Amino acid sequence: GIDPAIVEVLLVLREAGIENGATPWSLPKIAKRAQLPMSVLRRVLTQLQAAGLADVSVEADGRGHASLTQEGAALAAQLFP
Repeated sequence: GIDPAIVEVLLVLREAGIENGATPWSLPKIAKRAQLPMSVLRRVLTQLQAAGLADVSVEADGRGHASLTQEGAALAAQLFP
């Protein structure tokens, strides 16, 4: 019964953050690795950002990057052991 798009984005963001101090991935890279159209990725990130699990950082042109918050990162490690 689980939304596979939310799960896939959580998995991709967890992978992105495994190397400490790594640059957060850009939105198109997240979309590519999650195999999601950009519109779906944006929806999922809005929901994860609302939930306090992801940071979504965009500039004036609407482009940018996203990553797990400290909350999301710690939870993702447990949810997907």
